[PDB]
Amino acid sequence: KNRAARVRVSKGDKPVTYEEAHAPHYIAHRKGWLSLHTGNLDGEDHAAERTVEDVFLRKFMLGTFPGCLADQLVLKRRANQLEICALVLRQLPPHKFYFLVGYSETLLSHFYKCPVHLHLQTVPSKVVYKYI
Amino acid sequence: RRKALPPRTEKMAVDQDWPSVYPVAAPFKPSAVPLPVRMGYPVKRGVPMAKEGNLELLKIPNFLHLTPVAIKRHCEALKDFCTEWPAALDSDEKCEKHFPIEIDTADYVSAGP
Amino acid sequence: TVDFIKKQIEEFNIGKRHLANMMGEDPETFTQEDIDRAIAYLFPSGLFEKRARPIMKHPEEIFPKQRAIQWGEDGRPFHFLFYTGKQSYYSLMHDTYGKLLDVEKHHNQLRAKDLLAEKTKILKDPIGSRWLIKEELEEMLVEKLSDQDYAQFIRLLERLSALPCGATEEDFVNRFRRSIPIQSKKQLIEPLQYDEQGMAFSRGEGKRKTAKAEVVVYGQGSGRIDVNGVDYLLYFPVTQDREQLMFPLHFLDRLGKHDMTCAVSGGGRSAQAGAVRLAMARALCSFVTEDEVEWMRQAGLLTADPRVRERKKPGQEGARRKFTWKKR
Amino acid sequence: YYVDWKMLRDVKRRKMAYEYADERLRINSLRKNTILPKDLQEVADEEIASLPRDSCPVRIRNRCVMTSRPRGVKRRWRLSRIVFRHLADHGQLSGVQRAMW
Amino acid sequence: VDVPKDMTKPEITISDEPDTLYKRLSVLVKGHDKAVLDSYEYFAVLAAKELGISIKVHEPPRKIERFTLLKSVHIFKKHRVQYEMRTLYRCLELEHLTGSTADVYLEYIQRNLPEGVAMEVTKTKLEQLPEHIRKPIW
RNA sequence: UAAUCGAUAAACCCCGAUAGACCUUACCAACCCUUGCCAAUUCAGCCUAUAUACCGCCAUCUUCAGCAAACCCUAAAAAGGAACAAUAGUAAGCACAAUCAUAGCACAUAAAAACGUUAGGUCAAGGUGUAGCUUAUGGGUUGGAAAGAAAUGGGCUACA
Ligand SMILES: [Mg+2]
Ligand SMILES: [Mg+2]
Ligand SMILES: [Mg+2]
Ligand SMILES: [Mg+2]
Ligand SMILES: [Mg+2]
Ligand SMILES: [Mg+2]
Ligand SMILES: [Mg+2]
Ligand SMILES: [Mg+2]
Ligand SMILES: [Mg+2]
Ligand SMILES: [Mg+2]
Ligand SMILES: [Mg+2]
Ligand SMILES: [Mg+2]
Ligand SMILES: [Mg+2]
Ligand SMILES: [Mg+2]
Ligand SMILES: [Mg+2]
Ligand SMILES: [Mg+2]
Ligand SMILES: [Mg+2]
Ligand SMILES: [Mg+2]
Ligand SMILES: [Mg+2]
Ligand SMILES: [Mg+2]
Ligand SMILES: [Mg+2]
Ligand SMILES: [Mg+2]
Ligand SMILES: [Mg+2]
Ligand SMILES: [Mg+2]
Ligand SMILES: [Mg+2]
Ligand SMILES: [Mg+2]
Repeated sequence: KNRAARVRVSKGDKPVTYEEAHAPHYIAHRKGWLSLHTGNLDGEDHAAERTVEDVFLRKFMLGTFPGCLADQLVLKRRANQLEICALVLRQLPPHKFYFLVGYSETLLSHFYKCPVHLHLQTVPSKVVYKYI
Repeated sequence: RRKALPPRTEKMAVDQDWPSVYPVAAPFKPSAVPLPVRMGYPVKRGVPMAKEGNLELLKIPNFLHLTPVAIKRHCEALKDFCTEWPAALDSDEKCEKHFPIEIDTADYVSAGP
Repeated sequence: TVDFIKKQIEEFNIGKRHLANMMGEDPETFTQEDIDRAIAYLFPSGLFEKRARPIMKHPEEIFPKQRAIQWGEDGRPFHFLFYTGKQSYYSLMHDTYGKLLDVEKHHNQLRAKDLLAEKTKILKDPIGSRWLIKEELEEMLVEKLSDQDYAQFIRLLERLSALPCGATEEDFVNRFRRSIPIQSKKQLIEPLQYDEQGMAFSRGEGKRKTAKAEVVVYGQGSGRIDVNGVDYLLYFPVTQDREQLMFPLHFLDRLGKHDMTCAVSGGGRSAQAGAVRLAMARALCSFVTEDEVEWMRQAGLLTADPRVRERKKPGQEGARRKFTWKKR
Repeated sequence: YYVDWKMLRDVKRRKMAYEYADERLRINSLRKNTILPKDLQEVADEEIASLPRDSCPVRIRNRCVMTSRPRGVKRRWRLSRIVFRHLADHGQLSGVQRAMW
Repeated sequence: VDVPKDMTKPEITISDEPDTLYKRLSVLVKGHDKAVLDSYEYFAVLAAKELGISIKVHEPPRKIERFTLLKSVHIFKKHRVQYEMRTLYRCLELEHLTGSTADVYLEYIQRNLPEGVAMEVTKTKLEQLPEHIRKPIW
């Protein structure tokens, strides 16, 4: 049985988001990719250079926003500047949210030698698509 | 002390200019878009998910900053930088006689550092 | 959930007004056709499933249909068949049986009075009439339906149709009739063209097994085929390939009556011959009458060949040949 | 730290190969030619043999960036076939999808 | 009501050096999905018609790159997983442009280029003749 | 032989490996270093044992359709729940189906195939609970890892 990127069905009470509710064979059919760049095109290069940065960004943001992250990041790469879209639960005060976003928008830019934009959408709770 | 502020939808004017709200590329923030858009695969009894908390809408690029009104307004201001093409070279028959040499140069753009 | 839909209607209206304002078109002339294009342009979601793309329609179109309030504030149900489980289906069956009984009584009275004024309207072969499918019945009756109940309804409708139909009975039956118009599989005939002082000129296109062929046929010249600037005999040394070329012309008895030039690209020796045969058959329709076009399409001249090479599967040899499976 | 001691040693091998890239490129010219007499080519063989072992690019092994897997690693993404699947199925890589045809 | 006044102040100067002429500007936009490419094509056509360029747009054939990997971790070779990468191309053909017009069009195109697509630019620069070939005898 | 290991009934046998002259290499013999990759840590590091603790990933039934939350009934109930001219069955949901992809349909292919069985394979893609190493089961250099008495699986070349 296929088990990659597949959340198993419990007795009928587990809340699952839209991204988790779809198997990997539904990519580009019902759900889109979590990241967009040019390294995965036909006549383009520098794919692993962007891939390692994507993985580092995923882990760094997961550690930076502990427990308040709703879904996975959306990493857009558009003309030397990278945008990070995140869905965050409204657990932290806005004073602490702004401190973290200001710290990140400078640390990531100085670490990757490229401008970084960070956008957060505050949700009251995790949005459930399928049974809960 | 939790505070819940209503979005811009209740304050959006019917005739408010859209390029003023969306001048450049944006991550499609649901609070600034008064249009109710549902994206996602529907359920047997349910409906496609609304714009609030929808990751699919944030995944796709948004052309809200490139609406036709904004395109016209931007291109009108760019007429001052462009130059006029001479009408004496409308046909390539005279272009070959006047400038026989063709110079092909390749330019590329790629997202990244 | 009535108030939710009521609020969604207002939100849809204000969103449509804002979409018209941002798109630059007149909101009064703004329609769903413009809404679809505006959504596609503003949110270009590239997905293979069309239902996964962003959509903004009326709440009655997006949200599914809702069962009406079955009982009043006093608790008394409205319909008299509420306690039967399927009130709509059972009311429809009861009305059908009541109309059947009324028709039977009226026909008995007519037979007693020796009056036969009705006709047989059950035969609807030229119209192309079919009965509703289970899905077409469940989209009308909001509640769910069963296969046995659907079969009973269909077999009661045929009983009603088997009797002399009245004025309103036939109209009542007609709303359960779906006029499927997919019967005229006649192909479009290209009109004869005249290009640069040339008469009886036609063009045809064919494709079979990754071989694309285009044929230009003149009905005023002698019988010969020129393939890619060379003669057909030189281009097709094999006898079978030339028999493939002869197959369309011999059927229409147009061997020495047409001059044809063929340009075929891709495929092998036989794929090119098949594509040229198909293109020639499609191009010869203009020079012949309609009764002969049907003869060719019943002979297989005017039908393409979907037989293409299948993709090889992993773990196999030729997409069917499996590996040597050792039992032990 | 690094993923594994094998990857740590491979990093040193790559650094040494980059350090000695010019010297080996200059020396191999004297060996891959036929115009020059073999008398100097034989001495150049000893000169290139006296170089450190890890200086040659041949000792460089293309492993995975994530798990340092010695085999089953695509050159385009520099990732193993398992980490690549784990990321593609999650959808963190653009343009990658299950092949259906 | 509160509209700012005197909002325009550009720095535009005309130099005596003759402007560069281009015969054909080919823009090859490669992407993963077709909806973004269609929206970008509509945007580019709308931008070019305002400036009066008469752009010609056609769609080059797509390219599909498929590869195969093992389905399991340790030992299962009879079962495989195949991954596919699609690349769709759009061709924007511009003709009769000048150095400044091509520069401003490319600026307005690249400043609003999406994140999931790339663009290849080919310029056909027009030139009459160099100095040493006009009418020399050695 | 001083010289890996795992797989090894259907579901192993051109299988891990879409790949071994040093590296790969975790194997062995000779030799060297022991807070020894990191900012620091009476710390690092172990391809040491346990796949009969795991996760992550797959095989099998399997193109079988069933699984299952909330309910209801049985002269009690371990459990079962069906008669279409219908005798206690409704059922969210997961499966199937539908849809999607092989750029027009249909077909076909591909893909998918739930709950579980085989204590099935993987501590050696990677992290790991428990039990064990710390001047060594850790970290570096050089050289070798043959050979076929014999049996067998799968492919290529043919026997015209
Ligand atoms: Mg074969
Ligand atoms: Mg380790
Ligand atoms: Mg190597
Ligand atoms: Mg062994
Ligand atoms: Mg063993
Ligand atoms: Mg095998
Ligand atoms: Mg060795
Ligand atoms: Mg060790
Ligand atoms: Mg086990
Ligand atoms: Mg074992
Ligand atoms: Mg079932
Ligand atoms: Mg009993
Ligand atoms: Mg029961
Ligand atoms: Mg159920
Ligand atoms: Mg299809
Ligand atoms: Mg099918
Ligand atoms: Mg399969
Ligand atoms: Mg299926
Ligand atoms: Mg066991
Ligand atoms: Mg076994
Ligand atoms: Mg371990
Ligand atoms: Mg072990
Ligand atoms: Mg060694
Ligand atoms: Mg043997
Ligand atoms: Mg043989
Ligand atoms: Mg031979």
